[PDB]
Amino acid sequence: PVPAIDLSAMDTSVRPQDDFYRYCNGNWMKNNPLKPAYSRYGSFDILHDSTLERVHLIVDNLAAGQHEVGTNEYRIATLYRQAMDSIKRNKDGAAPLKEDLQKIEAIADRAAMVKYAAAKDNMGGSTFFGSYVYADAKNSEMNIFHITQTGLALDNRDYYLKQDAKSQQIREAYVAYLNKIAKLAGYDDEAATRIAKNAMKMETELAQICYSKEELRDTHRNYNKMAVKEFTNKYQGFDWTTYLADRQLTTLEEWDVEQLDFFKKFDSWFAKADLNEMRDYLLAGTISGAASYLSDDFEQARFDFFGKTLSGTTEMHPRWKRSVGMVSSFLGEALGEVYVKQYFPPEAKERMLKLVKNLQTALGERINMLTWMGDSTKMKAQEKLNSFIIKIGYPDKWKDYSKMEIKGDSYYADIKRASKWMHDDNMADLGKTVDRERWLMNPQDVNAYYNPTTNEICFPAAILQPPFFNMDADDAVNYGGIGVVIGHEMTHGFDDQGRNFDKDGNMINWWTAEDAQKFETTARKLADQFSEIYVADGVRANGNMTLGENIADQGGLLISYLAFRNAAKGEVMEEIDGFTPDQRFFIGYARLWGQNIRPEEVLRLTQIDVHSLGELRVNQALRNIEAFYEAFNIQPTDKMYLEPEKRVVVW
Ligand SMILES: CC(C)C[C@H](NP(=O)(O)O[C@@H]1O[C@@H](C)[C@H](O)[C@@H](O)[C@H]1O)C(=O)N[C@@H](Cc1c[nH]c2ccccc12)C(=O)O
Ligand SMILES: [Zn+2]
Repeated sequence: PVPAIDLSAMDTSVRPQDDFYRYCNGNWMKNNPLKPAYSRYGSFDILHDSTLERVHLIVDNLAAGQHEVGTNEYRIATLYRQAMDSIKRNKDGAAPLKEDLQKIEAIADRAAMVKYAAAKDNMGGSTFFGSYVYADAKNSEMNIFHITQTGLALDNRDYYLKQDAKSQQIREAYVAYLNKIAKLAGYDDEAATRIAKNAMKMETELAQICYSKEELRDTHRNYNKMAVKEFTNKYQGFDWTTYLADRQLTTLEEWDVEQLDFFKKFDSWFAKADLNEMRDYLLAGTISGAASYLSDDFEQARFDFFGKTLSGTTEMHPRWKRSVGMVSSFLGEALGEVYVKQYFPPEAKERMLKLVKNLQTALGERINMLTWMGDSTKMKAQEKLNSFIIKIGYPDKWKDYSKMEIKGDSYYADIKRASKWMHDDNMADLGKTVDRERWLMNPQDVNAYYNPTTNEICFPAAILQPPFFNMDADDAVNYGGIGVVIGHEMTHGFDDQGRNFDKDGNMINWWTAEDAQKFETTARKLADQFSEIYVADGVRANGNMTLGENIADQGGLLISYLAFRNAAKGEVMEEIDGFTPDQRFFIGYARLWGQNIRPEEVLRLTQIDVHSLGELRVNQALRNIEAFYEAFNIQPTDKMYLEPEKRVVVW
């Protein structure tokens, strides 16, 4: 019988009323200092790592055997062995990159830049901006074409623009990274520094006209469907008509310009930008995008910046972990099929479905018991909740990889073939009915998700294991673990983004203005509540960026606690390990989040992660949960206590 709670993780010298996070995790945290390759390590990573070890065996077994060309076993074995083949990768050096760089150097003028972007984007690139095919937000049954602002290497545009000393140091390390890899690619000292500085200048200019991370979360702002000619007739600084023609999209009548104001400013930036500076931007981007796929010196330069500088790590993960991760990103469902055959019991799928339906019923009750919302919006909320698509364990049909060509000539060349396959597979959806059954994660992912355009909640097999889902545990702990996860994904249907989408996945208003304003006032109170909290000295939590996840955590806690009480109706509350079932619910929840984390990684996740830090998902989120105050008799002098007027309950 797998224990329901690791009691040894707990630090019972801490009062649960003062620091519940360390009460439930503080001895695990003392006994598990971070290893050099980890920027953060906690319960999710434990389960991730043990799942990865299972996948490691699957992949190593395939790599040891013989397979026919054109099977998935051949594709997996060949990608993985090439990634693992440090002798060949180090022998080849930068040679696999040579022709790609020559193609960029040959771009003769601005017109040729446009055609180059179309050619690389036809391979899956994002030369100056992103583009993708997926459901129309306002017609979720039809696939349309979307364009999005420049993907930035540092992710948050603020890294490029903030004027303080620590931000300048990060920028200088990024430029040193580009200089290092340009030298490794064969440029002399002068050209490598020129390329690094020009690339950073171009990327900083693009970051300036990008939307902020918080602004990218605004649903209505980032949808702008229109006739193509309406935009391309007016904004001709970038020759969209030639670009679209070379992407074979001349007959495309409409598109979704997601960051419309970025593309209006991009019109002038592209028309006026120095050609040599743009070429250097393209060179640095191509080298950086190849740096995980060549010789050790490239991969270590990349680690020096993205690992050591940005995250505080001092070692790379072992090569097999990077290699399994790469294979899983291109052939993940082929691996997922083997994984579930070997490790996923059917009893888990059926027990999980009963659990999800119990949570759905509890959420129906929470919505019925709201009093801040009028009856008419409440009825639309129930309609949405009753139409969740539930996906558990694995997809009912597996992805067909048969057109993916893997040759084994070089790691980088096959990476490009795998990416081309994924790109062609995406473009093939254009103008076709949306496949609503598709999984956006693999069975072996230790995670779960909500998707607004299908109104689906999805629970991969790998997350249905202890400490989330433990078929031997008492109910209280399973509700505190996977039950809160389920309710968290459900609440995403009703957070500041998902509330905009209806039961069919369409971005259609189902709110009265008055109820929406009330939601927005209450949500802003939860945002400001978290932004009062310090994640490090002088650094506030970003309550705005994490607002959707904090709403979902709170919803998961309230829904799952209600479902747990429902399930306990007609039973007497037996203590276990000296804890009431109510206390075991909260301890089981807090045990999901115990982690150690490097100071650098605290700063990085505050800039890029919409999820709060694990410590705040326990110590801050629970301060709004009245049932938690009761379970541990929290008084006004306890450090966990929040004054009632400052508490906020959204749903
Ligand atoms: C309630 C929770 C158990 C499930 C929940 N999944 P959820 O956010 O809905 O699913 C997806 O997660 C990421 C892939 C995306 O960035 C999100 O926008 C969302 O779509 C979550 O917190 N996922 C975390 C889990 C996680 C990943 N790495 C971790 C390291 C430590 C602790 C937790 C984690 C995450 O994706 O961040
Ligand atoms: Zn979430």
